[PDB]
Amino acid sequence: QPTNGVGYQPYRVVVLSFELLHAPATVCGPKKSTNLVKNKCVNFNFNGLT
Amino acid sequence: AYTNSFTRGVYYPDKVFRSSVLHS
Repeated sequence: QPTNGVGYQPYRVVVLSFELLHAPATVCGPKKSTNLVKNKCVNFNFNGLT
Repeated sequence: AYTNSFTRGVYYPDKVFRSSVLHS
């Protein structure tokens, strides 16, 4: 009821669970991709592994 | 009614590539 005390009110809940496996990514962050480079020393990120 | 499994039923424990290693 709207008259309930603060703890006795309803609350909505969401729980987000991450399948953070060493496997193909399918949900990823709001981020770009460069061209690939070979035979040169470079800093790199693949799917958030750096 | 029975038969014996021998060395059946091993499976890949994780989605990682490895080579020439005695993993445990």
